[PDB]
Amino acid sequence: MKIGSGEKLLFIGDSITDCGRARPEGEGSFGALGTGYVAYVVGLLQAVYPELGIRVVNKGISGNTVRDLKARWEEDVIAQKPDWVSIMIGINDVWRQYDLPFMKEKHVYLDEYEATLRSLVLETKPLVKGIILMTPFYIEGNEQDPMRRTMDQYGRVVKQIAEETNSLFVDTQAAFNEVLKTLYPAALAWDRVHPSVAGHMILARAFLREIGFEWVRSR
Amino acid sequence: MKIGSGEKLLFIGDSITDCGRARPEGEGSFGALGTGYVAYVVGLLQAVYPELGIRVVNKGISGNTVRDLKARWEEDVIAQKPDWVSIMIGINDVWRQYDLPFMKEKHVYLDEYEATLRSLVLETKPLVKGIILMTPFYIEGNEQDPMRRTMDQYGRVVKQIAEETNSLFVDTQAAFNEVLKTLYPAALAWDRVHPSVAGHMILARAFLREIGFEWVRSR
Amino acid sequence: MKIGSGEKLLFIGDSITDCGRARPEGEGSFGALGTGYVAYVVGLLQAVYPELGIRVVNKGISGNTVRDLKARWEEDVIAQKPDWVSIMIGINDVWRQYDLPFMKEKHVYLDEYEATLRSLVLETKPLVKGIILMTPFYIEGNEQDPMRRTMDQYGRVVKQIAEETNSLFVDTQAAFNEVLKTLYPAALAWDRVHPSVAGHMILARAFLREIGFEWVRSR
Amino acid sequence: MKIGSGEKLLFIGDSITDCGRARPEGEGSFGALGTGYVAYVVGLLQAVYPELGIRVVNKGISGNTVRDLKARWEEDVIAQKPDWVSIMIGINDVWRQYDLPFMKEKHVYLDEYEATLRSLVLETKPLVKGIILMTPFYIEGNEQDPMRRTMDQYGRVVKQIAEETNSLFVDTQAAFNEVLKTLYPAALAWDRVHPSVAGHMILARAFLREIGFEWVRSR
Amino acid sequence: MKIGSGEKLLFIGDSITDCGRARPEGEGSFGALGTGYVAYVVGLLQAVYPELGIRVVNKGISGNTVRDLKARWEEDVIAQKPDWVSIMIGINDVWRQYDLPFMKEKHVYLDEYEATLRSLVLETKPLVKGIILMTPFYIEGNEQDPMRRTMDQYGRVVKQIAEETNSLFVDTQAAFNEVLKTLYPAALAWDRVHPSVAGHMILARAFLREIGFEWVRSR
Amino acid sequence: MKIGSGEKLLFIGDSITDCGRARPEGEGSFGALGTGYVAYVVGLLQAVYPELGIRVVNKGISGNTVRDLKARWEEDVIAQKPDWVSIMIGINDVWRQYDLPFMKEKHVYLDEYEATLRSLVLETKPLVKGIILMTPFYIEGNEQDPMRRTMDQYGRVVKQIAEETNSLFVDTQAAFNEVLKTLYPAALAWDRVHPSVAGHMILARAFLREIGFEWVRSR
Amino acid sequence: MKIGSGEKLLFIGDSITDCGRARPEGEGSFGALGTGYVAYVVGLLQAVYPELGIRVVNKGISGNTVRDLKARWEEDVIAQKPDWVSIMIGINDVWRQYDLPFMKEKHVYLDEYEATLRSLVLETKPLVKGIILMTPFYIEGNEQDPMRRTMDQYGRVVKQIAEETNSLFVDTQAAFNEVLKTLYPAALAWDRVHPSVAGHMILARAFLREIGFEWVRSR
Amino acid sequence: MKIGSGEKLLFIGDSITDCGRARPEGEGSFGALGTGYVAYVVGLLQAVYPELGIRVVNKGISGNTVRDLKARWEEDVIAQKPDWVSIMIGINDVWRQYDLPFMKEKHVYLDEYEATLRSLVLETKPLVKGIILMTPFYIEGNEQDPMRRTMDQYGRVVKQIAEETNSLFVDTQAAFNEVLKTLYPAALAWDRVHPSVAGHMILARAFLREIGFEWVRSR
Ligand SMILES: [Cl-]
Ligand SMILES: [Cl-]
Ligand SMILES: [Cl-]
Ligand SMILES: [Cl-]
Ligand SMILES: [Cl-]
Ligand SMILES: [Cl-]
Ligand SMILES: [Cl-]
Ligand SMILES: [Cl-]
Repeated sequence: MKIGSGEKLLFIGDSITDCGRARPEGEGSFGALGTGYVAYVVGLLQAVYPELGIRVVNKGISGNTVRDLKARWEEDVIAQKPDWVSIMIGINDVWRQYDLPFMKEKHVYLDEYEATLRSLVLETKPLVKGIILMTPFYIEGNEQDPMRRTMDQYGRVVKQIAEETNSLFVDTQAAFNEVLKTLYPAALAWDRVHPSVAGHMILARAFLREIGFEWVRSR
Repeated sequence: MKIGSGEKLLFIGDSITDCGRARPEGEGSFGALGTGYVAYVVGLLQAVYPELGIRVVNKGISGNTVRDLKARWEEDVIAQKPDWVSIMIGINDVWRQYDLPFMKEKHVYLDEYEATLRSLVLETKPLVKGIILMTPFYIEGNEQDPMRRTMDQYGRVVKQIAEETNSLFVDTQAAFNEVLKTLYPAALAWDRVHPSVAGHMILARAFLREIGFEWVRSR
Repeated sequence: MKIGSGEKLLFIGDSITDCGRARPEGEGSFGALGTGYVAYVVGLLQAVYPELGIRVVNKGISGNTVRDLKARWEEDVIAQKPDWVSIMIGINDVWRQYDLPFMKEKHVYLDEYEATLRSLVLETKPLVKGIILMTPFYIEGNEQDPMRRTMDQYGRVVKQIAEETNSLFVDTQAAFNEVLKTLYPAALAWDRVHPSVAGHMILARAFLREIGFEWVRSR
Repeated sequence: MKIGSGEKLLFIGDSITDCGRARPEGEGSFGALGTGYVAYVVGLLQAVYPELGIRVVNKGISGNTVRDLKARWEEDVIAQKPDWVSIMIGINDVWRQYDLPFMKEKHVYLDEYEATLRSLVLETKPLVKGIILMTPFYIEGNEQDPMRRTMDQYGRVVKQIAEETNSLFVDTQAAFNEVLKTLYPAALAWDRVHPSVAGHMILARAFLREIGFEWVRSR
Repeated sequence: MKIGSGEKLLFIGDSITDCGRARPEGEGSFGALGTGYVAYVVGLLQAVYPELGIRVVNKGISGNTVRDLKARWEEDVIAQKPDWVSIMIGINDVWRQYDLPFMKEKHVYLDEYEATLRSLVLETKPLVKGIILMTPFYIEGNEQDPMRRTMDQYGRVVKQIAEETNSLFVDTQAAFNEVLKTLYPAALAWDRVHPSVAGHMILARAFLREIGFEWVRSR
Repeated sequence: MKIGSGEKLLFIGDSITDCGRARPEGEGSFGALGTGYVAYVVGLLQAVYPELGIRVVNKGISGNTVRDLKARWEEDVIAQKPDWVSIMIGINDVWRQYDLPFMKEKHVYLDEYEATLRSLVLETKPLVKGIILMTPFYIEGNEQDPMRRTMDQYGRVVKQIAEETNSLFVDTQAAFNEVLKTLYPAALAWDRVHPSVAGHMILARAFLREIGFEWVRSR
Repeated sequence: MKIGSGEKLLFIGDSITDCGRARPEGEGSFGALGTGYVAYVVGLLQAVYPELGIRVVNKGISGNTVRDLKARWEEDVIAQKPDWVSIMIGINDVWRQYDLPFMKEKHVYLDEYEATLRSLVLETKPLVKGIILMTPFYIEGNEQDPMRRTMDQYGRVVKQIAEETNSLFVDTQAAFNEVLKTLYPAALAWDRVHPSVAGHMILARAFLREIGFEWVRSR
Repeated sequence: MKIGSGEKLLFIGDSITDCGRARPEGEGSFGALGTGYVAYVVGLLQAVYPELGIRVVNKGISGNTVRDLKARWEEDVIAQKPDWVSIMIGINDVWRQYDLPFMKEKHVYLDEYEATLRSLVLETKPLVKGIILMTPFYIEGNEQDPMRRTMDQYGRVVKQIAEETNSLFVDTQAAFNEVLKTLYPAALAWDRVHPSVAGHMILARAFLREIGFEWVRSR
């Protein structure tokens, strides 16, 4: 388990992270963590590592792109003095390109995305114990669907950033891909973005695996 | 204009047809028709053929399959004594196979679909002046997406039944396919089924074209 | 089609334009365009010209007279940098004269109306590709009903402004008049102002015809 | 004062009478009578004839025609054992012919209107001390407006039935016509049917005058 | 009729005047005048004197004493430039003495009341055509009930002010007293302050009589 | 303490007893007992006699008279198999004579009151361990107020029936009368019937005193 | 994995199982399963065994005891034709003995509990492929707390019945006891029964472990 | 009775004091005192000492620790100029240690608690007639339950402060302890903090006894 006793783990991202979390504080009461993968992660950590005494904060905001994250980074991340920061961003940066293809100011293209995300990591890295970069995802098994194809390009950039910055790394797309060998997307998410409890468990598990969670500790 | 003065036109279907229509009556107002294509068709007919004196009823019910239509046909169609019946059914029949793949009782497979729809059309036809068969659709440009592929099969059934029974026929898939040469699905419907006003205009326009509507009457 | 690819079309007016649109932005999501003629226009343009990539904004505000429009013109119109502006105003300027005949500060008489509307056109004209002036209307077939008689005087002023300024022009009254040869007003609007979907389609069609929309493009 | 101590006065009609009255009872309160002319009549009687000891019941139902009155007459009128019955019906009977001109089953044409109203009055008359027949009305000063013209025809029927049956008669059209020499309809009712407090006072005053109310009792 | 054509009549007072009126403006739409005597007065004036074109504003605020009135007089009365001001205040000034006998800062005793009310009249008198002073009331027929006894002392002060300042004068208590020879208070108001429609008609009539309203004009 | 361990105490009455109790059961909770004297009695018994193990049921219904109690007695009292039944009824029986003086069917006059209450007590008495008869009350210090005078007559009936049947008796009028030596009614209840927490403590304390409650148990 | 492809797994119980599940069906969605352990179990199975094709139904009802389960067993369990039935009942059976100690009819004592649960298991067993018996629990680390002590007795009954009937068995008390070595009860559940997401993960994990779930499948 | 005529008694504390009281004023209307022990105290004082004319204010705020009290002391206590101040605080200062054991900034440990509470007393003492210190409590009969054990340490500090400062003193824990010889905590409070009406009566009684209230005055 990478996360140590007494440390503060902060999650940030878009609606997939937000899931109705309490604003502004996003802390403690799970009511306050929202009803998706962040809350599930905290639950499982408490169920299996109750003694670790990890504090968790949810700074997800529905609708955000990486440009939105940069705009609130000082208040929502730096000022919180986390020990660990998890970032999952990109879904909207890409989705807007396809659902509002003519409101271009809503779009964040790949070059801007990469540099902005790198800038967040590099600002934050000296201040924390570690960073976990989760790729964005699209719940769609056809690699050639235009939105899946674009999402994968953003995900590959995330992976590159994580390698270069020695951040931990969660390929959320690869985790969905496995399940999409059996299920059609709609079984997980009508809209291919916002999933059922099962999708949130896919995410929570993928995150927990990357931080060295054991389902039954040998320890 | 295939529909004539004084005739009663009854639309039945699933949520695409329902669109919040007044239950049980589906008639009577400044709003009883709901807020999608049926209302738009009735609006445009009134704007361009005010003298036609058409009565229009909306018997759409969200979530229905053709099995659900059969269960209420006597009360919701036959007992209304319509002159024209428009049917658009199959979206759910198919979609449940994909979004709830293990709840097999919710699925209406092709055999049940063909047999039921065929039987309703045969029974109804000698009781009315005319039938309009609209295909189901899925807002997805890739013909080999599994749900689009199945939906196209169901649409072939509708087409065959309309041909055999001399009904009017609206290929709603073809109408969406034309727009999908330009737009990604999410620009019309995040879930690929319930679209924006634009999608309901696509539907309304495909319906009107089939019944011989003229945008500016040529006389 | 007068409107070009990539251009921004902004609608302003009173409740007939507003129809519950999102405030302040009035953009994109049709939810955001409201539920009347503006949304129908966008829908039909997307259904038939999806490739044009036109951005549409709804700045209608329920209750406004032309005096109200002038008061918000800088923020709601100029600052939006539209390429095309459609104005439909006058209904309230006149209605107040008849429903609150003794709260005279609510009234905008014809001389003030004309000069204010001219002032909006003349301010805006050098900044845009084009202006569309839609007359106000009253859904009442008797030319001698006092409110219809006054409305027609305002409409004639609109027409004069449009001629003088080389703006496009939509005679909404003439469009209702045609339909009122068959329907009594109440069939369209109990209050003779706020109409059913059909009235909104009357308006949307009248607008679309003036901008060279084709229902089936030969192009 | 035609109404005497201890008598029970029952009002029946459509929304003009209903005005949000308590269902099913229409009696019993600080509010059971609704918020329009019936409450005003009861208020003024209590203010000026507190000793009369009148019980007053409001059996108005929004949307009713005389066909609807017939269907509930036994339960809502006869079974209440009233002493005086006031009827004001016909607005909807007529209005549906104009606002829903093609839904012919909602219309109550003159033959059905005369026959039904006549029959209810004849049946009721020997069971009660007295009947007040109020005409329907339409708040429209132009006698050749088609709906005003029809409404005046229906009012002639009421007048004839009251004359023949020796009932009291209130010409509510004439009461509005006097005010309409000064005010445009919209100043009293946008929809020409459901008026302001002022319209309900016009109605209440026309009712009171007919039953011999004195504003300052002359004794 | 004391009130002239085109003039502005403003009502101020406590809840009996407020009756849910629109804040802040209190004007025009009766919805905006509230649902009690002020609205009834306007209704009757419109029903019987529609040509007078009187503008009416309701500045009642629930809970107010005369001390509260003085605190808002500049904004709510002076700045409105009325031609006629009606004041009805005192109920709370007295009621607080009896319902919250130990929260003495809520009480306005008679000496303070008299001088404050005189101060309002004297400030206003040079600015208006006329002032109407309505006494407070208590719906209680026993002159020796402590609250009735106190209310009558306030009412006698009002009468004295009106005489001295040549204001019009409405003895609301005397009007209730007449009706209380027949009805027990509860029939009009459970709480002896807030009455039914009938109480509001008692008030509206009493006011109208003092301004020379005729129920049927001989004129 | 007249009530003994393991006994079931059932309270019945009108709104004074109901106080928002859970329907139909009136038992079972942190709130099923409502928010007035019944809850207070149960609270104080638990605070001071926790070991008594009393089950307490609240069958109060707002608006009831003794005629209403008779209609539900079998289901709400007898079928509950209580050990002790507390009755407080008569407020409405009387009040309707004053607040709705002309709706005579809502009144329960003394003959009907005495006969009904007597009969319920006689029928119930051999089925239970004991009965507590609480008088109705009216929060009004003037014995010659007409409603107070009648209410005192009804209370004499209760007292007589309790004496004759060897029931316990609580004179709730006398309890209020003591406080009314100091407080005007409105300080306890604007409407002289539904009081503050203080009034419900007056009631609870009068009930407890009768059943032999000690505030500090003397043993 | 004890549960096999295509099988239907039905959970029944009290609020711990219910967690806001859809009534009556408890199946069908993105939410019909409620928001606690049953949803989490279904989520994790789908995330890790997507190919298993399990149908899962939630027949939990808040407030139930085993007596309540018996009353609905035929309709809610037997008629659903499940393959696997999971039961978690006893919390209320016990808790009512402590929170409503004098309402003895709400209690289900050990004799009734053992006999009823035994009978449901015996009846169900030959109709299904398998049964999972989960113990009730109380989130309280002190074995001599009276309610914890009783709850442990009830859990011994469940354990004995599962042993005798060859059912699977989940000791939910033991799962909580492990966490309670570190956390005070209130950190998981203020009321010691309805826990946080963490408590529902404790439950879900204890269920999964018993059915042979692997967090990372070893194949 | 320690409290004198005309004096102001102010209560402050956490939710147990707040109980939904009106913010900010917390005065008079009991609605305004909330629905627990503060309101019950006022009720009983009014029922038994109506002539004392005591003014009572409720400044409880749900969630507060003593640190929160100090932060609002000037505005909520000093500025109110009370004659008597009752303080009950400590529950949250302790509870947070056990329900959010890793959000340590929420915790107020005993040393800080003692000094802060002393500081409030010492600031206030010269300004008031008297201070009543109520211990915090935990409804849990096992002295060795960790939270009960801690609460008792805070309570012993309160007692020490009260002795040293000659404040009145209410041992709320001792009052619950007596009742807990019979009832399991859940019968009073599922969460062991927020109790039923009975718990609030335990508190109200304990307070009243310390101020010399007599249930039947000999006086
Ligand atoms: Cl989002
Ligand atoms: Cl659907
Ligand atoms: Cl408008
Ligand atoms: Cl109506
Ligand atoms: Cl008031
Ligand atoms: Cl009641
Ligand atoms: Cl439960
Ligand atoms: Cl609290």
